[PDB]
Amino acid sequence: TYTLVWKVWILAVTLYYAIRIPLTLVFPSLFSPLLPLDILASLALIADIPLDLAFLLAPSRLPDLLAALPLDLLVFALHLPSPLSLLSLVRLLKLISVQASATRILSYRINPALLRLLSLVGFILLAAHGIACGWMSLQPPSENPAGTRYLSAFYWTITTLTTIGYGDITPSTPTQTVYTIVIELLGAAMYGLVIGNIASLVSKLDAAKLLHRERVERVTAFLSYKRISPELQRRIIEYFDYLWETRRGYEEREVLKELPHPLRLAVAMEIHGDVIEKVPLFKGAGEEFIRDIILHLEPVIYGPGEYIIRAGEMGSDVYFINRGSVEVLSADEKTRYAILSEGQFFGEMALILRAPRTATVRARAFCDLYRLDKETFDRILSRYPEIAAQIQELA
Amino acid sequence: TYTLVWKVWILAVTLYYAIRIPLTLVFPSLFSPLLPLDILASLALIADIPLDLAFLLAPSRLPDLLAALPLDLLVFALHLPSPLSLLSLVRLLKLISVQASATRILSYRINPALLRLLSLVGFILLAAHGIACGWMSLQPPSENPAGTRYLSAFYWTITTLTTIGYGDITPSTPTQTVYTIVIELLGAAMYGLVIGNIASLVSKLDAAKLLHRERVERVTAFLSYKRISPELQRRIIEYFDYLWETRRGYEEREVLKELPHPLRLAVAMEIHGDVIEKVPLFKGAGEEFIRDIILHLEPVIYGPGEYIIRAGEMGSDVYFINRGSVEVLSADEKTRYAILSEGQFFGEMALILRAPRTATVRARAFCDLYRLDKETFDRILSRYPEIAAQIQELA
Amino acid sequence: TYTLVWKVWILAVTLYYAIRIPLTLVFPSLFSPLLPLDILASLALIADIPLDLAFLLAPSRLPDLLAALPLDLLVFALHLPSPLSLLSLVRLLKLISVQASATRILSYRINPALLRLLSLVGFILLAAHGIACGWMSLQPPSENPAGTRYLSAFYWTITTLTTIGYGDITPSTPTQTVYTIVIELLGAAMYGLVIGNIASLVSKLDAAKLLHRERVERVTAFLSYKRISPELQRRIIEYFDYLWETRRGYEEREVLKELPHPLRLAVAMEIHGDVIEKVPLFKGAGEEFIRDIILHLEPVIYGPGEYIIRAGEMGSDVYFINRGSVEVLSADEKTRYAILSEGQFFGEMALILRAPRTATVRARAFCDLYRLDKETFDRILSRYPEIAAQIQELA
Amino acid sequence: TYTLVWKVWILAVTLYYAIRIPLTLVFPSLFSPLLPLDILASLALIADIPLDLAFLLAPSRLPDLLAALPLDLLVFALHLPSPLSLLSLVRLLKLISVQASATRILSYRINPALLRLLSLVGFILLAAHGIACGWMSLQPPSENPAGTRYLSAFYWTITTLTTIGYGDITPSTPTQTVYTIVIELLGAAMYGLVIGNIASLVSKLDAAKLLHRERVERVTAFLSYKRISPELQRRIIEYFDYLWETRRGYEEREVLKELPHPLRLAVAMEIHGDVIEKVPLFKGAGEEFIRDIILHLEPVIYGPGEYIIRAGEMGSDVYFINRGSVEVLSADEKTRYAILSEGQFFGEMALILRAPRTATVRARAFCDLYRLDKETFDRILSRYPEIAAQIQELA
Ligand SMILES: Nc1ncnc2c1ncn2[C@@H]1O[C@@H]2COP(=O)(O)O[C@H]2[C@H]1O
Ligand SMILES: Nc1ncnc2c1ncn2[C@@H]1O[C@@H]2COP(=O)(O)O[C@H]2[C@H]1O
Ligand SMILES: Nc1ncnc2c1ncn2[C@@H]1O[C@@H]2COP(=O)(O)O[C@H]2[C@H]1O
Ligand SMILES: Nc1ncnc2c1ncn2[C@@H]1O[C@@H]2COP(=O)(O)O[C@H]2[C@H]1O
Repeated sequence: TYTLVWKVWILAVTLYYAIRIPLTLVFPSLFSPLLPLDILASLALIADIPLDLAFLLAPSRLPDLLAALPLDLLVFALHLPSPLSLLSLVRLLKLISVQASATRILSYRINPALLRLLSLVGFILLAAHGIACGWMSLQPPSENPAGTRYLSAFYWTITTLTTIGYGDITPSTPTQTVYTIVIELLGAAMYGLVIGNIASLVSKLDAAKLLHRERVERVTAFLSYKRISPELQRRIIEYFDYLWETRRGYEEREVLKELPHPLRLAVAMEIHGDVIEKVPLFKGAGEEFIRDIILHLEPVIYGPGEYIIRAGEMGSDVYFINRGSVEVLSADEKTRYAILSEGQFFGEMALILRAPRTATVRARAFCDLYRLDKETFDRILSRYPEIAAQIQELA
Repeated sequence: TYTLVWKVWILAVTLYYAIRIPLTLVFPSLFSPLLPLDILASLALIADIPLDLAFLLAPSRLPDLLAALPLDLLVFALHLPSPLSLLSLVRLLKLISVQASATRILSYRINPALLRLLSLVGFILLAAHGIACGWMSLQPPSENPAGTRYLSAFYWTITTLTTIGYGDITPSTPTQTVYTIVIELLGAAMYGLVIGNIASLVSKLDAAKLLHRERVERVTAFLSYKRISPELQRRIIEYFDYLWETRRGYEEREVLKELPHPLRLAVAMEIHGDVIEKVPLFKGAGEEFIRDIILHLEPVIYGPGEYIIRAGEMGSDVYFINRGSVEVLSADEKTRYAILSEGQFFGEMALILRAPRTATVRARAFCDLYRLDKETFDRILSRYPEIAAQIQELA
Repeated sequence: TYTLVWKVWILAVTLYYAIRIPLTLVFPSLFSPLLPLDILASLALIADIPLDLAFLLAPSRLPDLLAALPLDLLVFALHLPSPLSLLSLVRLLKLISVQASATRILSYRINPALLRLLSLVGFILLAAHGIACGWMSLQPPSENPAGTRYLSAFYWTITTLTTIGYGDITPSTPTQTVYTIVIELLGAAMYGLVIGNIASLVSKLDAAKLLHRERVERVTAFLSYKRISPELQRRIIEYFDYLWETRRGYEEREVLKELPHPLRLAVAMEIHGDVIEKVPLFKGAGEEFIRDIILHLEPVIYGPGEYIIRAGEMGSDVYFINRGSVEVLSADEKTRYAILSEGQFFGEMALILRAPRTATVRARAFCDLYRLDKETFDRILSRYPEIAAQIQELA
Repeated sequence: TYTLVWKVWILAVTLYYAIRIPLTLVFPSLFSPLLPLDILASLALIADIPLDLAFLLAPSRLPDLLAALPLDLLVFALHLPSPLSLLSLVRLLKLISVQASATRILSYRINPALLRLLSLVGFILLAAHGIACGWMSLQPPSENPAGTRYLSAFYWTITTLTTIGYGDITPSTPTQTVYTIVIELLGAAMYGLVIGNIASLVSKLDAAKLLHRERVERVTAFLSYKRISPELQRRIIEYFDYLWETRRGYEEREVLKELPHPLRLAVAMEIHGDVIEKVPLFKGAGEEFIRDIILHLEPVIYGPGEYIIRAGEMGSDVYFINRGSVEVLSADEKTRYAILSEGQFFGEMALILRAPRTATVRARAFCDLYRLDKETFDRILSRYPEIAAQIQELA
């Protein structure tokens, strides 16, 4: 964590130069009662490229050593004229490296479209400070206090970069006019960048909700063209509502394919944990049979009142309840045998042989259950002859 | 619905404080002939966190009880000085909860990109009121009527937040200059948010139309490279036109997979309702045979004049007409036997055996019909031996 | 086409009212030497809801009959005061219907994102005219000419709706201040709409190019991680370049699935037209064999210098050249047997039996050829016993 | 490269006319000491449509010959009045062709969304020059120097097109007011275009990162609903972190399908180069067996500590290590037999027969290995009987 606390320190130094240099270029009466601080900052900025190396002349390393040799403490100490001392701003090249560090250490828990906006706003304010100092530099010599004429310059630059333009402070000289033109263009560019960043950030703020909305609209639009009843359309709408309320509309089978096989098996083993550990025919088997079965359970959701099994039909599947309730009724739907809930299973008689069903099965709410076929079971039983022999015994 | 009519009430109270507090901070002559109303609002705002609980110190519950204890009726009653009475605006924190409620009760029948825009516009106007009151507060003491100087302040704040900047009202004091700078930045930020929200809302307004347009452009671009006739390109274009006119370009097979199996079966059973309930060989069968067949019918669209069956060839399919018309012609296309329309079927002789066809079949318009193979029929007939035996009898 | 020439007429009438009404409300000296025109327009606007019916009280029909009864010719003829004659602008509701017509008759050959922008710009200019008339109405009575004070009003409204705000024309009265505030908000909203529409239009202007660029970047990014030679990366890059130059990067197999089966068969029959009509073993067969084969040819592209067939190996495929050239070399690549070009084929000996190859085959440029397997050929030959018998004879 | 150096020359000529023509229309005292240059430019611009032809009256060729005949050197030489000499700007139509060339020669190594922005900025500055000259033309006759009144005009046009509007330079005449209105509209349009282009460019700057972020958020959102342990969620998160760090989240199987078969085979042969060239049972085989095997190896990633093979189970696969390390332990995980690293393989005994495993295999870090089944091996061995016979010998 020492790296983190030293990066904050070098940031606090490059934002010390980024506020002191342009403001010293305008007021030379400074730089005397801040020399103990700029010596310290120069030391703490020159003894940082070794440490970075312990982690030359490269396309992404030139700023770090260009912003480290003391161009300052020389132009201010020797009192160089105006055109040649303006290279004292080479220390601000360190800001590039600072940004390049902050865009890769903090980019784990922050939206990449918001960190860019925060960096842009910080750069805009830090450039507005320099623009205010520049505007204040090329003004007629006056006797006003330093803070009043800094306030006027900052007011002018803020009213120019936001494209408001009150007009109470205007150029009065060719040089001021050229400066105003160039920084009018700069302000337009910066405001355009801000608007574009905000538009990008807002445009991608509700993705799952809009995807679910449009895939419901598409289904309803196609479904009305085929002239299907209002009742069944209402059932479909309420199913989509339940899907959005529970799992935000994500499809289980397309979600559980971005995982590699061992993680997918671990997830499946923690989901279908206890359910298959109590099935009367799978007992006596090893862990490889169970692990083979668990990967072939297929999910399906049944709404309220829907039929799962009809009494009399052949049937070949077996169902495991996960997150719902189920009722068992006779062939006439008049006598209720029992009620099954999470963790239990029904239909285990179909795997043994293809005898017709013996009772009717009705969903009481949204069931969210898993099912296993018979051909899949036969294929994955043809490899474990001892188990298949035992099943033949029970048959 | 009582919850809905009480949420509107608490909204009408938090927009009563949001208009009365900043305007009372400027004009102290108020708060005497509005005390019966603010007592009532304070009661109706303190007796709302129990009811919310009947539905503490949580990250999303702190505003509700911070905006409920009467910081008002104390600063105004005891006449606290300017810097310390400004915490009377804690009641405006209730606006967060109000927004958080309106974004989850009304988010069922409203585009999520439009509710955010409406909330943003409401917040912008409600903040412009407060900014106008703030600007009017730090002005020199004058004798003008209260409404004229409220009109001037509102005019200034509206001409600043829209980034127009006429310039007839400008700062004339350091404090006014600092206030103007900060709210120039606020106005730029708000206008950027508005533009970004509008851009996001507009960018996603024609999705199906643009998707259809680009998937037609891609087909034509690829299709010209292979040097294919203008006639067949015109046929493809008119097919895509018909598809867009009828079902907005949605593909039937990719649409009918977002449904679970029972809903998909219900949809198919209501689509292919009567058609298979009159087929001469499927009669005598149960409901499971029909329900098995219905899930294996495959859609296909035939344009005008196209050939569906050629006289003499082997053939193995059977076709059910859904939304079109069909004509039956002899081997020489000279004598018209009959005309079939919606609900009827042809080609049933191919399922029994592989004898060559007996007549030619021509589409009269866009047919939009369903078809069943023979290998699929054989696979799904190998499980119902009684039916297969009867088919063997008819063969 | 008479409908098209009459819709233009009703557009020219609703843009006659949309320019005459607000300008007459300000200058009452008009409406005398334009009565023969507004009578004609009223007739041509009342005798248009029957014709629309030949193509009441509906949610999308109320404007058509609200904008048809003569509220005009009554307020101007009886000289109604200012607050009550302002309902003369009900005729501008016809603009909604006009827009609703122009958005569905011209929406076939125009980008839907550009028609909306053109409509928005037209509405903005037509509203700016009315705003200028409104501003000119509530001004002090002056003696200036009508065109000079219309020019000043139009200048003010254009400098307000574009958010420029020069400030040389400003309010000077409470009513003018309220008007200015409301239309400052209107101008901000309109400029936001314009910017959002332009952003949407520009954001979707190069789709295929960006898709190809990103799918090349993804391939190269993954391909460098596996540490694969610069030569083969250059070959992949030049293959993608050739694909983009010829068919804009579109994949043949994913393109040729948006067509229904008869159109897909027609496309395939026009592509592989002559090639299979000269193959020595397929001769003597009917049209159904050819039509069955044509649907199972699979495309593949070979770059320059690549090997297609190695002398000595078993091999099972047959290749048809479509858009390239091929050379045939001996086992030592020293003696060049022959050169094949578009329309010819090689490898036909593999279908008869699985004898080893007899010569080497090299691509001379990007070949763009089609291939047929052997198992597919065997499956689709097992249904036509006469042909399979003849092949057995040649074997 | 001569074409490249001549296109730069014609660009430097069309940006010579684009700066000289409007500035000469205002100051007639020019055009005498620049005739040797405009004669040269006219020659170098008329002798460029033959060379373009060596690479008429076409929809995309009309500018090239409209901007080549000397409308200049005639209006300036004969001193034509103001309304008729304004067609001297036909030479600026050459800018269209120049842009149309620069958008297709430099569009290989530049983002298409950035070249458009650079072209737009260049056009905006070049139009601002002309707008400044136009504004300076219709001003009262003054005695000021030419550069001061060019500076004022450029200042006015820049403060108008950026929508700032200081207001210190304003119209003072009907013609100036009309000019100001039209170019206020132009400036609003240009600023809207700039903002839209910037928004489009920024909106698509982090695609892979956002895709990875959202596909991790979807997995975690679905994964919490099933109530799965924090440990396994942490394992999934760290797996996704490793995937992003190594290959930017790209899936190997969906990446390696955009290549044609020969390039895919070349890539696979360079990846699995040495590994299969040392396998004890595959030795003695030819190149076609290896080339057949290499296309059926399937990738899989194992995290640290995960189990790859359990001692005692049947097993049927064989694994090749690519970019990781593996340890071999006994049945009790107490004695470490050996350590395998990149280039080696384990599990080769399962292909010979289905005997149970003999040792446990544990990942030490993220392994990134390839695996081969047994049924696939059996299918692709049933075609090479000599190899299958040798395997039967070793079995
Ligand atoms: N009395 C009962 N209590 C609970 N479940 C039952 C009862 N009778 C039948 N079932 C279940 O209902 C199923 C319907 O027929 P199956 O042959 O699929 O197997 C049956 C059992 O799983
Ligand atoms: N006279 C007829 N009227 C209606 N349909 C017919 C007639 N003759 C043949 N068909 C249908 O046309 C089909 C063409 O040959 P099939 O063997 O497919 O079965 C035939 C019947 O379905
Ligand atoms: N002399 C030749 N001229 C043209 N093509 C040939 C010649 N010899 C062989 N081929 C083709 O090259 C193929 C290579 O071996 P096949 O058995 O696939 O069948 C061969 C023919 O199609
Ligand atoms: N002593 C050993 N050193 C290295 N690898 C081994 C050793 N013993 C077994 N293995 C490998 O571990 C595998 C586990 O059982 P298999 O039958 O798959 O084949 C085995 C060999 O590939």
